[PDB]
Amino acid sequence: DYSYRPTIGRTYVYDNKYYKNLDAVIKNAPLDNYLVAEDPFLGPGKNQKLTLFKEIRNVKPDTMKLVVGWKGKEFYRETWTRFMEDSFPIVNDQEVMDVFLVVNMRPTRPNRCYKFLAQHALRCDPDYVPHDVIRIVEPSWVGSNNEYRISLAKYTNSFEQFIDRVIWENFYKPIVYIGTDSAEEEEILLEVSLVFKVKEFAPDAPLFTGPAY
Amino acid sequence: DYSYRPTIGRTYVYDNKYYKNLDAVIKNAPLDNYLVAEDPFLGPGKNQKLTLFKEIRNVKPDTMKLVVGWKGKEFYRETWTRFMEDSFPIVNDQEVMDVFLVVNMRPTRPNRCYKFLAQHALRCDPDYVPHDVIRIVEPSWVGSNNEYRISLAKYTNSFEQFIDRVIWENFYKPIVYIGTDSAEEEEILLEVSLVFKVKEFAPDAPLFTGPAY
Amino acid sequence: DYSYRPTIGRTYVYDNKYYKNLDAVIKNAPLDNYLVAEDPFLGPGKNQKLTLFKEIRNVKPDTMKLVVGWKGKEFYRETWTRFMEDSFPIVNDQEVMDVFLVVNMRPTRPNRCYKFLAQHALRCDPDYVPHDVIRIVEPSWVGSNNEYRISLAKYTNSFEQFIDRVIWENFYKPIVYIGTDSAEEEEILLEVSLVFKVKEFAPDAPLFTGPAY
Amino acid sequence: DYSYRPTIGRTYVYDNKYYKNLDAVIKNAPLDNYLVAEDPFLGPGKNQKLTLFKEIRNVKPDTMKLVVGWKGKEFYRETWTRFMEDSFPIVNDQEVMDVFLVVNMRPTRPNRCYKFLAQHALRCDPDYVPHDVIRIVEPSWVGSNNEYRISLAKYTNSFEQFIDRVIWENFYKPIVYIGTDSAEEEEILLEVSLVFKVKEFAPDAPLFTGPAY
Amino acid sequence: DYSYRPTIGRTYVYDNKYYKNLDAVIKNAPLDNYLVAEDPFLGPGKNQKLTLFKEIRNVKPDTMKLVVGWKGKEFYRETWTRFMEDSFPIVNDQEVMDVFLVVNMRPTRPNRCYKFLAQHALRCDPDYVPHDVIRIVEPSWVGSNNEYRISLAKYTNSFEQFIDRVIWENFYKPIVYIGTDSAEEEEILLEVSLVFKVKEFAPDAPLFTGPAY
Amino acid sequence: DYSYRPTIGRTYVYDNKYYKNLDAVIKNAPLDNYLVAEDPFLGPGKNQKLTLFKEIRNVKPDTMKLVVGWKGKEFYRETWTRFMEDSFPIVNDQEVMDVFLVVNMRPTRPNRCYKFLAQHALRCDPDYVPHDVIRIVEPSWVGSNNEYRISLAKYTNSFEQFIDRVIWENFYKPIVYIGTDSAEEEEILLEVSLVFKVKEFAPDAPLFTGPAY
Amino acid sequence: DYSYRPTIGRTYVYDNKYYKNLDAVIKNAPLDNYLVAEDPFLGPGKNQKLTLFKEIRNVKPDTMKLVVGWKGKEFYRETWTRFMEDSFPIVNDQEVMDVFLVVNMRPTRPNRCYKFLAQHALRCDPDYVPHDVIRIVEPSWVGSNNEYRISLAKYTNSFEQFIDRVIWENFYKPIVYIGTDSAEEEEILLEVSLVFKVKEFAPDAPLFTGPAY
Amino acid sequence: DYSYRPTIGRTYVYDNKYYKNLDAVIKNAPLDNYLVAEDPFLGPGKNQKLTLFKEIRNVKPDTMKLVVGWKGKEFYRETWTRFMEDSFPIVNDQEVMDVFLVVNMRPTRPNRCYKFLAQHALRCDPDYVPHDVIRIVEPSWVGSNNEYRISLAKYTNSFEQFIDRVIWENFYKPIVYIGTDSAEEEEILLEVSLVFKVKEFAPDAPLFTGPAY
Amino acid sequence: DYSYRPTIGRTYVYDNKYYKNLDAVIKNAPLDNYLVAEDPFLGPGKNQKLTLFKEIRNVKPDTMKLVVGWKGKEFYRETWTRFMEDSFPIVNDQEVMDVFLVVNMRPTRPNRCYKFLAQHALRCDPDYVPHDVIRIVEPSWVGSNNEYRISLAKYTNSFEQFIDRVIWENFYKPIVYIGTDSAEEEEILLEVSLVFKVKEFAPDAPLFTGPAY
Repeated sequence: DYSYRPTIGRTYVYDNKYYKNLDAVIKNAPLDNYLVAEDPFLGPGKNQKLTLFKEIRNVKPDTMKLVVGWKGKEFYRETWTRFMEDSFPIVNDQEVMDVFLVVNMRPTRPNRCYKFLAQHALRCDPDYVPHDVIRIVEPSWVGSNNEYRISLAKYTNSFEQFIDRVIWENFYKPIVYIGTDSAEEEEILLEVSLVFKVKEFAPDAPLFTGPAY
Repeated sequence: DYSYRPTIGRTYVYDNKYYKNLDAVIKNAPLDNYLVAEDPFLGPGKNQKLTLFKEIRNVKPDTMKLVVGWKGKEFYRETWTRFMEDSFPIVNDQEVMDVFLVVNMRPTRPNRCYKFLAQHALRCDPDYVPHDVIRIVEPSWVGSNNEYRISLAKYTNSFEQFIDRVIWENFYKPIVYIGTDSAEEEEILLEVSLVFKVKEFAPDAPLFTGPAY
Repeated sequence: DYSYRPTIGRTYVYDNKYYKNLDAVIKNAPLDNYLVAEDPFLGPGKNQKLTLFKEIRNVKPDTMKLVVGWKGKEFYRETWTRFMEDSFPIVNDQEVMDVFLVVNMRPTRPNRCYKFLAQHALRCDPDYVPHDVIRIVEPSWVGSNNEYRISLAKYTNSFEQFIDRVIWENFYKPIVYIGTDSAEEEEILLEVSLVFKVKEFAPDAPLFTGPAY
Repeated sequence: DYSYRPTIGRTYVYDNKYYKNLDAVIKNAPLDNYLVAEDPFLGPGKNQKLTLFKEIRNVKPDTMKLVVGWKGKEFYRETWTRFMEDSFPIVNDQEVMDVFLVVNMRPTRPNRCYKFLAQHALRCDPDYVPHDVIRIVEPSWVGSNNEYRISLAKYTNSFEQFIDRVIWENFYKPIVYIGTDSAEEEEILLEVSLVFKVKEFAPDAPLFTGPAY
Repeated sequence: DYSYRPTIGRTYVYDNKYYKNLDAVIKNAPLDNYLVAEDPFLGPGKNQKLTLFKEIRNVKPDTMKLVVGWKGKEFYRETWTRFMEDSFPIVNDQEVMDVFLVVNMRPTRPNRCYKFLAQHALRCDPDYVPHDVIRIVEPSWVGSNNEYRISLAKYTNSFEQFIDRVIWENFYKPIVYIGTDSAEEEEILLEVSLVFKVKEFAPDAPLFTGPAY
Repeated sequence: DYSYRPTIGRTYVYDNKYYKNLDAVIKNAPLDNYLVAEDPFLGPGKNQKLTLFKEIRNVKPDTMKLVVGWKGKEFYRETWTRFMEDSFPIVNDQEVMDVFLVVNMRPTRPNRCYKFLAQHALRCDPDYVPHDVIRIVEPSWVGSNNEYRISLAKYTNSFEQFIDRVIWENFYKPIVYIGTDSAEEEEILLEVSLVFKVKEFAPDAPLFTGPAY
Repeated sequence: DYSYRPTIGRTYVYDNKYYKNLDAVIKNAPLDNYLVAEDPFLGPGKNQKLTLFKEIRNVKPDTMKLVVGWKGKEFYRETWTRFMEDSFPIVNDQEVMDVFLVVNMRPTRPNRCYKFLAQHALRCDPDYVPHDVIRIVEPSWVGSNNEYRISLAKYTNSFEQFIDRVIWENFYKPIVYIGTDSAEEEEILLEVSLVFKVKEFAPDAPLFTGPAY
Repeated sequence: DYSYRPTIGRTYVYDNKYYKNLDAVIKNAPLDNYLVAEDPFLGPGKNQKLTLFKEIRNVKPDTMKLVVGWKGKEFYRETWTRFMEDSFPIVNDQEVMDVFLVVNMRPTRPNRCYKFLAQHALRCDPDYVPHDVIRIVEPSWVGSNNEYRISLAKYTNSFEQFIDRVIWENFYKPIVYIGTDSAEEEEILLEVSLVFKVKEFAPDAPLFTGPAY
Repeated sequence: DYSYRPTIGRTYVYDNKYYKNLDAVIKNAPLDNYLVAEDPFLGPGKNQKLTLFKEIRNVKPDTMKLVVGWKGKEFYRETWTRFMEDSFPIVNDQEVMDVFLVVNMRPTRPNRCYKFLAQHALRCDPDYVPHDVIRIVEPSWVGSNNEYRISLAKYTNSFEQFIDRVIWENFYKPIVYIGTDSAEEEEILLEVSLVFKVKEFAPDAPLFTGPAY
C-alpha cells in the first residue's frame, strides 16, 4: 500500500549461518535494515556433543595454560573415532554443517569470583609444539556460561579411508589456552568436547522388517 | 577530550558483508562494542532479481518437499543464460558481490494460518539424486516475508566460455526443501529466483554518438 | 532447575570473528537466541596501525575518486616493508588474525555538512587499471567516525622470501573509491592505513642477560 | 457526610437479568451513573446444559447454512423430553429463569483462521420452511469462544400435559444460521445445546429415611 | 469530513430503560460500538420511595429467610393504598415507568464483616406458600450499598376500581429471600420499600385562585 | 489448562439485542463477568431510515414542546405507507427486529451553546390529547449527536389488511417532547424519522430472466 | 564556584514595565537568558479603576462597532474630572505610571458561544470623525477575561490648568472598535473604564491633629 | 467564588505591541502573573512586504559586512516610492503600526553549516559614512528562519509632500551588518525588504458603480 | 511543503531590545506565536559596569529608604566623568544602546532571611527633594540575585560640551528606594552602579606603528 507500519520477518543463510532482521527479533513479545545471527546451537540442524576428556589445570595470574596439544594425526584420529563410534549407523544423507571445539570450565573450589579468559589458534601443520604457558594478551572474555566455543569448519568405513579422501582438510586442528582475570592462582576443571551441527535429510519412508511388502 | 558522551558510527566490510556498530544503529531517532550486519538487499550494491520458475507443491505435515533438483550443468546453464540474457550489454566494470537463491512461498488458499519451514544444501557434484520428500528435522523457520534467501557465493560471450574458465566454481549448486508447521496438508505456490548483488564501477563519462567530438 | 529467569553470557568464535549473545549484551547495566559480533578493533588480539600515506582529493557531486591504484607487487612491497620495519624483531609466536585497509577522511575546510560514501573492490590480479573517477551507485555509507575499514584476509627475512612462500595469496589487493553526498565539489584529506589484528603467544618466561643462569 | 470519595456497589434485577454499577465493576482490584449486566451463565441461578446433537456443515463464502429446522411440535418434544429425562425427580420448587439455545462451532481442520458469523430468528408458527442456505447480510459476529447464545424466554408428568397447559407459549422456537468470514469453503462441526438457567428454592430441611422420626 | 477523531454522545430508550454509548461515558473528564444503561434511580423520571415496613430476621449460615409472604390481594392492597395515600392529588398526566421492590439490609450489631446475598421470585398467583427458610444456591450478591432492587413492571379513586380495571396485571407480586455469606448466624434489620419511577407531564400553566381571570 | 490468562469473546442475544463481554470489548487494541449491549444501528441487521417530516419549534426555558401529536390511526397510516412505499417489492423473507422513532434536532442560529433535553411516552389508545407545552421534570439528556432514539417494538398488500391483521399491536404510538437546558428561548429545527432494523433472509439463489433454464 | 546548578531570579524595569527572567518564573513551585513582563495590573504600583460609562451595541457578523467617539477636549475633560473627583485630596507625591483604557464586554443573552474581537487607534488630533461601523480585518483576539486593555501613556487645581500645562500631551486619545467572531448578530454590553497605575511616595510620617506637638 | 482553579486569557496593548498572559498561552491544548508578546507578523494588522533588492556579499570569519548604506534622502525616497507604488489607491483610513527592515539571508552554496550573525544601527542624520567591514563584537544571533527583523518606528500625493510634512521623522534610517560564525569565508545572498504592519479601518459599505442609487 | 512539524527560530529587534520566539526558546535541548525578550546583559552589545559608590542603610519594617538623591547636574557630572574616565580613548564608532542604574544589595549580618523590595522614579527636573523614608506601597519585588536594574534611556571632550549638546536629555535622572519584607529593622549594604550597553563598530583594520606602510 501507500503506507506501511508493521515489521516483517526476513531470514538469510550464509554458509550455514542463519540470520534474521533485528527489528523482527526485537518485536518478539532504521533497525529493520540490520541482521543478527542465530545462535548455532539454538539454530537449524541437530546438535551432537562428543565429550573427549576432562583436565585439571592450575593457572597463575596474568597467564593462560595450554588445554590440548594433540598432533594433527591424533586430533583427526580422536575426532573420527569418537564421531563414528557415536553415530554408526549413519542411516540417512546428512551434512556436517560445522564442528565446534567447546571448552567448558569451572572452579574446583567454591566461593571464588573471577572471569574466565581464552585464546585459540587454528593450525594446519602439526609441525609446531605450542608453549604450555603464555602471558595474557588481549584475550577473549568468556561469558557466564563458562564456555568457549570455536568453529573449526573450513560416510567413511575407516580412519584410513578418512585420511585417504583427505577429508581432514575440511576442518582445522585447534589449540586453546585458558586463564582467568584472577589475582591468585586458580585451579580449574576443564571439559573439552566437540559439538557437531548436523543437517539430516531423512526420507519420508518407514523402516520395514525384511522382506518388505 | 577527557570525557565523551555521544555515540559515533563506524562501519566494517567483511567479504562484501557490511557491518555497523550496534549503539549507532539503536540511536537512529557496552553496546558500542558490538556490530550488526546490513541486510544484503538493503545494503550497498545493486539488486538484480532473475525469476526462474513457479511451482506448486502439496506438503504433508511434518515433511518438506524438494523444490528444485537441477543437475549442476543445468543449474549453471539456467543461471548463465538468464543472467546474460537480462544483462547484456554489460557496459561497465562490475563485480558480482554475491548471488542468492530466493524461494518465495504463499498458500494457494486463503484463511490458512501456519508458518513456512525450510532447509537447503549446497552441493559440489551433481552426483547425487536428492529425496523428493523428507521429514522435518531442526529446520530453518521462515519469517513473515515468506522468503528463504540462500547465499551461493564461494563478462563471458557464451556458456561454453563460462564453463571453460571454470567460473562455475565460484558458487554452489543449491537444493532446497520447503514445508510448513501445519497439521494438515498444505498446497503452496513457490517462486524461485536468483538475486544478484552487483557493484558497478561506471566511469564519470558520457555516452556520445559516434564519432565522438 | 524447573524454572530459570536470568540471562547468561555465551561466546562463539568464527574465523577470528568473536560473537556474544544479544540478550547478554543488552543487559550490560527471544533475544537470547541471537548473536552480535564484537568490533574487531575492540575485540581480542592486538591492534597495530601502519599509516601508509595521506592524499588530498577533490570530489564532484555524484562521483567518487580512486584513492589508491597500486600494482599487486607494489601493494605487497609496501605492506611487507612497513609491517616488518615496524615489527622487527618479532620475538614471539604470533598469528595475524586479519589486516584491514582503513581509509580515514576529513574535510579540508570547516563549516561543511555532508556524509562520506565509499566503495571498494578486492582484486587478485594487478591486470586491470581502475577508473580514476566513477559515478555513485548504491555506495556504502560511511559513519560519523569518518572511517571505512576493509578486511583483506583470505616471519620472513626478506620481501623475496615473502613472495617465494606465496604468502601474498593470504590477503587481497584492495582498491577503494571515496565520495560524498554533497551537492558541491568537496576537497577531502584522506589518510590510508593498514591495521593488523595480531594474536600474540608470549611464553611465561623472562628476558635474561646472556649467559642465562 | 458533606463529602464522599469512594464508590459503592449497587445491583438491580430486570426480569432475571442482573446488573451492577459500572464504577464498582471497574474498581475490582460519571461512571457510577451507569450499569452493566452480568453474564447469565456466570450470574445467579444454576446452569443446566442439555446437549441435543452435533452436525457437520460445509459453508461457502458469503453464505450461511441452516443449523436446525425442527417443526414447533418437534422442538417442544425434544426440549421437554431432554429436560425432564435429565431433571426428574424435580425435588424442590424452582423457576426456569431462561433457556438459551447455544450453538458451539469449531473447524474440522487445523490451521484455519477465520471468524464465525451467525443469525437467528425466533418463530411462533412452524408454518414456514426456512431456506437451507442464505447470503450473509449484516450478521452477528461470533466471539472467540466460538459460541452463539440465544435467549428463548417469553413440573409436568408428560409431554401431553405440557402441551395442554400451553407451556410452550413461554418460549420461542428458534432457527439459526451459521457461516464464516472466510474466502474459501469451510467445514464446520456444530454442537447444539439448551442451557437452562434455574433458580432453586430448596428448603432448609434434611432428607430422612422413612418413616421420619 | 474525510477523517474524524472525537467521540460523540448518543442515547437510546428501550421500554423506559435509557442507554448511552460507552466511549462517551468513559470520556467524561471499538468502545463506541457499545452501550451502557443508566441507573434507573439516577436516570430520567422522578423517584418516589414508599417505605412499607421494617423486619428483623436472624439468618443461619448457608441459608436465606423469606422477607415477605403477602398474598396477591394484600400486596396490591398495600401498594395501591400507600401509593395513593402518598400521591393524592395526582394533579398532572403521568406515567409510572416502573416500580422497584427495594430491600435495604443492615447488621443489628457492629464489627461484623460479611456480604449480603439475595434471591427473589415474581409470582402471578397467590396460590403458593413459600418456604420460610431456604438453602443458598447460586444467589445474587448484594453490593456495598446493601440494597437489593427488583423491577416489578410487566388514576383510580378506590382499590375496588383498581382491581376492576385489572391494573394489578401490570406488575408482579414479589417474594424475596435474604441471607449472608457469613459462617455464623447473623441478625439483620431489613427495610422494605417500593420505589416508583414517575414521568410527569405538567403543563406550562400556573395555578390560579378561583375564579380565574 | 490448569491456568489461563487471556480474555475470550462471548456473545448473547436477548430479543434482538446483542451483547458482548466487557473485558473483550475493552481489549480491542472481574470485568469478564459483565456484558455491554451493541449499538442497535451499528449491530446486526440492516438499517432503514424513513424520514417523515421536519418541524420548527421555539422552546422557552424550563419547558419542552410536543413534537408530534398523531392519532393512532394516522401514526399507523404514515408508518405503513412510508415503509411499504420505500420497500416494495419485499423480495425475501425478513424480520423487522425493531423500529425506532428518531428525533434529530439542531439550532436554527449559530453560536448557541446548550444541551437538548427530551421525554417521550408510548401510548396504546389515541384517546388522549397531549399538552402542547410541558415543564421540564427529570428529563432525558440528549447526547452530542443531538438525536433521541426511541424503540417502539412490543408483507401486507394494503393498509386495510395491515389493520385487519392487527399488526399495529406489535409497536407503540409514540409522543415526544423536546426542550433545552438554555436560559433563553431557542428556535430549533427537528427532523423526525423511523429507523427500521431489518434482518433479511435472502437465499443463495440468483435472479434469472424468465423463463429460467 | 567552578560549577553552578540552580536558577536565580533577576528583574529589570523598562519605562515602568517590570520584567523577570523566564527560568525563575517557570521554577515557581537556555531559558534563563530570556525575560517575561509582569502583568501591569498585578505588578508594582496601585490600581485605580475609574468606570466611565456602559453602552449596548448590536454587532453584525464580520463587523465591529465604534465604542467611543469623544473629541479630544471631551476625552481630557472626562479623564481629568473623573480622576480628580475620585482622588482629591492627593496627599502624597505620586507618579502616574500609565493609564489604560479598558473595555469590558459581555453578551446580553445567555447560551451564546463566541469570542470577542477588537481594534483601537490612538489619535493626536480630534480632527477626524471615525466610521461607526467597520469590517473585521486582522483584529486583536480578546481573551476569556473578555477585556481589552489599551495603554495610553506617551496635581492640578482645575481642568483649565491641566490644559494650560499641556499635560494632555502625556497620553493619547483612544478610539476603540469591538466585534465578535460570531456568524449571527450579537447584542453586547460594554463597560468602559480607565485604570490608572499609580506609584505612591508616602513619607514615613503620621497624621496629627493640629497643632502638631 | 471562594475558590478558582482554571486560567483565563487576558490581553494588553502597548504602542501596537500585543501581549497575552503566559499561563493562557501555555494552556493551549505563578505563571499567570506574566505576559508574552505576540509575534508582530502573526499578530493584529495586515502584513505588507515590499522587497527592495538582493545583494551578494562574501564575508570573512569574525567580520560582518555592510548590507545597505543609503543616505537618508535616498532611504526615504525608496521607502515612499515603493510603498505608494504598491499601495495606491489607499482607499480606507489606515494606520501604519510599524515598519520592519527585514534582512533575509541564505548561503549561495549547499552543504554549509553555520549560523548567521547581525547588528544594526538606527541613524538620524545621513551625516556619517559607515565602515563597509567591521569585526564581530557581541552580535545578535540570527535564528533558523535566517531573518533579521528590525522595527523602524518612532496619505501623501508626492515625495515632496511627504518630506514637507516631515513624516520621515516618524521612523529611523537603518544600517545593518551581516556576518556568520563560520571559520571560512562564506558567500551569502541577501534579500532586503520592508514589512509594513497596517491597521485598516474599512467601513461596512459597498462599492457601487456611479451614480449610486 | 504541504505539512510542517519542526520549530524555526525567529528574532526581532525593538529599540535595541531583542526578542526570540517562545517555542524555539523552549526547544533548546500555539507557543510559536509568541516572543520573549533577551536579558539585556546577556544579549547583544558589550557590558560596561561603572561602580559609583557603596552605602549602608538601616531600614525599618514596612518602609524603604532613599538610596541616592543627586541633583540633575551632579548625576550628569558623575555619569559623564566616570564613563569618560573609564572609556577614553573611544577608538571606534559606537552606540550607547542603554544605560542601567543597578542597585546591588546584601545584608550586613548573616543568618537573615528576607526578600528585598524596591521602587524608583525617573525625574526630569532636579526641582524636587525626595523623602528620605517612605512607606512600602505595591513595591517591586527584587529577585534572588539581589539586584534592581533600571533602564534610564530616552564622543565629547568635556562635561561642558556634553551639557551644551544637551546630551543629558537622552536619559533620565533616577532616584531609587530600597526596603525589605522583613519584620525587623535590617542593615543593608548597597552598591550602586551604571551598566552601559555598548554596540561597537570596529573596522576590520589593524593598528600600525606610525608612519603606516
